Amino acid sequence: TYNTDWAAEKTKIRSFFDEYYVDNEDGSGKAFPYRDQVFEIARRDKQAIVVNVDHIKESDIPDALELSEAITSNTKRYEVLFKDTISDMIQDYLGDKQAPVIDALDAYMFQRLHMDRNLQDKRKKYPPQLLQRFEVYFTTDDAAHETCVRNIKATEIGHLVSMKGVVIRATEVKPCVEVMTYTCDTCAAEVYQPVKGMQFTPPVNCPNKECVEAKANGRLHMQLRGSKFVKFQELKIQELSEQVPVGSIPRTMTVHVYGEMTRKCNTGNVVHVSGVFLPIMLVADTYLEAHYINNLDDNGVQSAELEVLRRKGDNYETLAASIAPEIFGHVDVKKCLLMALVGGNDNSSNGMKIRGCINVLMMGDPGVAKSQLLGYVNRLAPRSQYTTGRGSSGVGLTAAVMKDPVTGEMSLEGGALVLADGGICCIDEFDKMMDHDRTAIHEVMEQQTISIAKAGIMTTL
Amino acid sequence: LTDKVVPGNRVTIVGVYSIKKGIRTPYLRVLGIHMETFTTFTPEEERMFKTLAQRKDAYELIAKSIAPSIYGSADIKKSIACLLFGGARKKLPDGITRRGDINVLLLGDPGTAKSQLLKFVEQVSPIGVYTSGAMVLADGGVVCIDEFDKIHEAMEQQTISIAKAGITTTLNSRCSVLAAANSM
Amino acid sequence: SPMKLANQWLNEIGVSPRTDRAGFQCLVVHGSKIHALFNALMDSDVVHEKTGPYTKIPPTLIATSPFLYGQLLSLTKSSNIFAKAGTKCTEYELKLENGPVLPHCAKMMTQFIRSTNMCSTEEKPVTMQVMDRHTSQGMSDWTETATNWNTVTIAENCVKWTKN
Amino acid sequence: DRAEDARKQEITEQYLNFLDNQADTFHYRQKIVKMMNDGESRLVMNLDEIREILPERAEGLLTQSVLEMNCLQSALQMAINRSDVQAVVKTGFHVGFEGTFGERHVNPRTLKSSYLGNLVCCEGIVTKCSTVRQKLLTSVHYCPATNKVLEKKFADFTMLDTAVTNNNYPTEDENKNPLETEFGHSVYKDHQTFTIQELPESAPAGQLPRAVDCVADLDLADRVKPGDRVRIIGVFRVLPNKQNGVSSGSFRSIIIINHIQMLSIPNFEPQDVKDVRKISKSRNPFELLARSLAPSICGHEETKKALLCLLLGGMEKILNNGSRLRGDINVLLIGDPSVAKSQLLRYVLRMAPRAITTTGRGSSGVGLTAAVTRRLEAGAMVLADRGVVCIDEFDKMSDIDRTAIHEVMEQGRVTISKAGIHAKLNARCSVLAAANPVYGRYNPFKSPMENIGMQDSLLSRFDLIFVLLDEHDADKDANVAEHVLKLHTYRTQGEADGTVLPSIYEENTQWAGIQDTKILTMDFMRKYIHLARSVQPKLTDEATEYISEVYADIRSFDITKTDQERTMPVTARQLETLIRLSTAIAKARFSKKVEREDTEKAYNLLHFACFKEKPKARQ
DNA sequence: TTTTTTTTT
Ligand SMILES: Nc1ncnc2c1ncn2[C@@H]1O[C@H](COP(=O)(O)OP(=O)(O)NP(=O)(O)O)[C@@H](O)[C@H]1O
Ligand SMILES: Nc1ncnc2c1ncn2[C@@H]1O[C@H](COP(=O)(O)OP(=O)(O)NP(=O)(O)O)[C@@H](O)[C@H]1O
Ligand SMILES: [Mg+2]
Ligand SMILES: [Mg+2]
Ligand SMILES: [Zn+2]
Repeated sequence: TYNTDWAAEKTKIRSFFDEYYVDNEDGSGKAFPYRDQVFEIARRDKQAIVVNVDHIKESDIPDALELSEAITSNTKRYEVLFKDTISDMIQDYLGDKQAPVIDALDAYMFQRLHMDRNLQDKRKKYPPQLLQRFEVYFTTDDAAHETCVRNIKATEIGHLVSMKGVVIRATEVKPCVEVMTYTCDTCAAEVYQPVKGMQFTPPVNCPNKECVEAKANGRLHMQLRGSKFVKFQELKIQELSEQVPVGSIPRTMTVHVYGEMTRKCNTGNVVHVSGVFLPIMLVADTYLEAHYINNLDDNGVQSAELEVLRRKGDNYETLAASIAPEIFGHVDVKKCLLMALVGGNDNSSNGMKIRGCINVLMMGDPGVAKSQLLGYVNRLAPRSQYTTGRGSSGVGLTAAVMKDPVTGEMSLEGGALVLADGGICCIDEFDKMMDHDRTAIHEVMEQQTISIAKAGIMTTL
Repeated sequence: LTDKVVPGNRVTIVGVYSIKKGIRTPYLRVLGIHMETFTTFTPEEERMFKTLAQRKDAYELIAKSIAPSIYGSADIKKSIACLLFGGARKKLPDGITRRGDINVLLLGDPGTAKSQLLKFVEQVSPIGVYTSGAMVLADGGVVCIDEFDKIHEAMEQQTISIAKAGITTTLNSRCSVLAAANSM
Repeated sequence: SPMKLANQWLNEIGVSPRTDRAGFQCLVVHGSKIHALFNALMDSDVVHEKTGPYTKIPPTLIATSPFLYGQLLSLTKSSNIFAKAGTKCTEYELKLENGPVLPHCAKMMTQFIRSTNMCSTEEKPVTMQVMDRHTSQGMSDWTETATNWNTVTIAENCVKWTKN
Repeated sequence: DRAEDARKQEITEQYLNFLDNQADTFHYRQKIVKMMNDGESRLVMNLDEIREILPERAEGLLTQSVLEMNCLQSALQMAINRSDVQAVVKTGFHVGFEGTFGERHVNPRTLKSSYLGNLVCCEGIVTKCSTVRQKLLTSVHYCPATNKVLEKKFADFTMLDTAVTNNNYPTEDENKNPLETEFGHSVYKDHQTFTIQELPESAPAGQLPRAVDCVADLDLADRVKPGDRVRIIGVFRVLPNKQNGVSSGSFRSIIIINHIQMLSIPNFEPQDVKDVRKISKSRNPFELLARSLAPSICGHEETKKALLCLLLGGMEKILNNGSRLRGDINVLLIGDPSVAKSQLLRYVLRMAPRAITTTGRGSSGVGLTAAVTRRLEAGAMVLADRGVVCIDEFDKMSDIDRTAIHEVMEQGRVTISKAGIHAKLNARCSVLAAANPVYGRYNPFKSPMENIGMQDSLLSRFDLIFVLLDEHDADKDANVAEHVLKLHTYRTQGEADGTVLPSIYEENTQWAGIQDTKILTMDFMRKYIHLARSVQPKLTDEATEYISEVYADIRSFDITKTDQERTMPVTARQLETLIRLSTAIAKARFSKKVEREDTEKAYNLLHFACFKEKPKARQ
């Protein structure tokens, strides 16, 4: 009750790449963008393809629905078939030419394949992770695959899952092993070991038959010019507030990110993620292996509605009127908020710096829509934080020293004004903050730095 | 031999002296235990209760019988009898209940055998506690509080509530309270 | 029916719509419609017991004229004498058991009594009783030629029963 | 052995005939059809119903529970295979039980080793929980060297199946080819454990309470949290243990759960729906409900109308740009002592679902909203989300705690930014509060704002404020005393004199004091409010014009004319209070539209709250 | 063990 005829599936996948199209905007013809991206990989202007499964689902191709369902249900296997079909397409495009050498592993592979010269031999001698040097990622937009962190359970292991959330923690990029290469002392043969998961065990004794029969006892030495590494990053992602049940606190999950999807996020961002849910190698621990990430903070192109404004000009009155149109009046206050949303220039004459941004204080009687205006400004600004006078300490505004109980270490943790860097912080109920909490912002509002000297830490942020 | 004893019991035990599986700790495997130590009535008891109820001077007799070693204090002893017996307890069709308990307070000089009166009520009451939490432990009983100059929800609602960092609960218990002060 | 009006009223406001015994009885079938009942009795697992002491044993058939695979059978008979209190009243008892007591049985037994002249002192009557007929209640209601009776007095001049 | 196989075939055949009888008298085939249409994977049976048709199975299902239960689940799978609907679920189908247990209804104290191997039903309070974790059941592997597919199954002592196997994860073929795991084809199950303790009403005095451990899998996981009062049905069993080939003889015991019942609300039938239609079509349903709310408290008619509006509630508006406008209603009572403020709070606590009660005497603002404990910890107003908070002794709270409420009462949010924690929390709820005035007793020679003694920013957040005075007046004193004594002399019609407590209309009404006018039963009140809460009325032009004129009149009215004095601030929030009260009144009519008839009643209630004549001591 | 920091009572 299983299908393992990989050649027919490869035929279906290649037919998708050949026959998906979009009409040209002038009507002059058709673009075949997926095979254009394949040719970009072939000429090495690219490193990854992002495939949309909904395009496969809505393509005008036989068995398209079945292919999309098979991809979604066993995504960890279909990645290999997509890589194989793209490799065959690359060789069909390239012909007898050679792809350019750009890095040391490319130089080693191009030199060694022709040292071997001086397809069965190639595929037996080299593992496919080393023969193929590009990335494949999947995406979905249909609401059938939308879930929370809370809903990902035992039925979702091995499946493609999509969700939306907030990033709590993120590590820096590290080198992660993908394929190790070893060489023997005595007989000068090579061993290739692919690595899966978070552990590997190195072999000790040489396996080559002449060395084994001669009992030459040659050790194996690992070499990092032939070994393959990849960018690795780790995140923790939290539930969004609308997703949580009534009277409940959000949950979190760990995410592993590889390759070109690294460095797309930092702490304090809201993201849309597609990935595969997997265990760690009878009760099991789990994580999410990210396939595609999108910042909703960020997302030469211009919209037509903006093009009309940019051609019109004299936009100042309309821009003032468009800030929170449910609130009646306060035209000059909206103009002040509009200026605070933009600000001036930074000046650095002769080493002396001057702040460029603008600070505004609002006061008024109760019931005059201060909180409504602050909420609209928080939605409008790209990077912004909201705090109240009672709910914040002078350490939660600036930065904190955290004592890890597991290790005993000390570290720094950035507060709201650090997370809002380059943007806007809104402070409600400003008169009800304590004096010894309020006096922390004196350095930030004029020098735009936070400087700390505590325990075993001394830095500037 | 399981569930035969409770902490505080005085016992004599016959058993085998064993070492637990070059140094071992000992234990005793028990072969025999020997212990060194309401709500039901007879027709004789019912007739005795009804004879006292049939007497005309029964209320005055009970008030006299409260604490005979301590002189005088006739109206205070009558009040303590009212505290012991209590009123009726009611629940109307809308669900709002009406209390049956009665509460009494004593003021003045710190002497004149106040603590001995509280100890007498502690001995006589079907359930009760004496003390200087403690408020919870007397469902259907009587609590005597000495040195009261050392809760409004507890007295009226028969419940206290809390909401501090990381906890919110309510503790509910029904009782009458007798309080002695030396003087809100 | 008002329940449909209630569901309609809930849907019209927009409130969510998710917010016979008659004891034991008999039945009568006339004419051409009998053939459906014949096929039903042929088919159903309702009448063919799949669990119990009568596992896979088909229903019983009974008749008073021979048929293929029919076996001829007879009721068990016995009798007793009772005497009491020095009276004239010695009593003589006859029993028939262990099968269906079909309607012809009582008719022939009346003739046995009247032929053997036990009625000759009609001032001393003879009585007859048939039991457990309530399990087949209804079989005598469809016509004026039948009757429900349970206990019967026989004389030579008449046969009597209660109003029932 | 072959006799055991024949007996198991007989038992499975008996259960299959019960499940798939040709004309099903117990309708379990239709329940199977419902189960497969809904995508669920276990079927609930009445043991009392099995007891009638197969008593020799039912009583044996308690003593010899394991074999009988395995046979029953096999019969369920065959009954499913006879359907024209397909078996989508990769885990098997399961059975839970309900009914009469008798001997095997137990507590954690009375579960002892005589019961091992039997089916039992137990009661208690959840005290711990593990997080849900996934557990391997079968593994599927592909052999790339040969194009064959290998499979393996796993078993454990905590599973009902007694069978055991090697439990080694396969890595190589029999021909020592390597293997690749198929994660999309391997099978896992959700798994959780918890513990239950004796109920505090049953544990004997002085001793510590006893406790029992529990295992739950599949759809039974993620159903409980600490503090839940539960009744749990499962098999009581024992688990051996080993260390270096030496075994201590003391083994551990668990309950393997089949079914869970919660002990800690609405119910309907078409007769009840007919009666709801009739009472809604009557002449003045809002006045009838307001009179019927709390009959054993004399007076307080306008406050009862306000509390009914609180229980119904307004409409939230979420606009096209994500902006939000508040729907909840907030009510404050200030007044003299012994005027039934706390009594009305306890009554609303009974009537409202999702309700919490606290006092300002013993509440911190941190515990009232949210706490850092490092972790984040919910407070009372977060726990009461889409619900009601009752706060007593509100004047005894500190202002440092009061200033923490200002965000919650308007925006419906709690925001925290302290060491290592930055989070929003939803706290959309209605506040009902009671207090005493500044001097402990109302001073008639000072103004109502002076007697209330709270700032305008806090006073503006209450939709309605009621000042309650205990005026000496011989007529009112006589009437109130007569009502109280009439409620105290009452006894039920079918009750003997020596006893002690250990349809639509009411029938005995001497306790209620109201002489002739009818009163609705509290159960009917609960049902009516439950249905009427879901009505979603819209506004109209006559209502809009009336509200807009009336708001300007209220703001521009001057009090030096009439010898009255102002009880509230008047801001733009009170306009929204008019809108909220209009929608709440329109809900009680089961109306789809808000009209002038609703807005006039809303204005009369608000104008009662806003102004008060000077006290007789000053006049 | 002793030391240093930030939230809570
Ligand atoms: N001019 C206005 N236009 C529209 N809505 C208004 C206006 N003035 C007040 N409101 C409403 O008044 C309510 C209270 O708004 P809010 O922003 O909390 O006032 P505030 O200035 O923050 N008062 P406070 O926070 O106690 O100092 C909201 O529902 C607003 O929609
Ligand atoms: N019609 C009535 N009006 C007023 N009080 C009544 C009435 N009927 C009964 N009572 C009694 O009066 C008391 C009501 O006061 P209660 O609610 O307990 O405290 P409170 O009103 O909040 N005063 P306080 O807590 O000291 O501020 C109870 O003992 C009631 O039984
Ligand atoms: Mg505000
Ligand atoms: Mg009170
Ligand atoms: Zn070698």
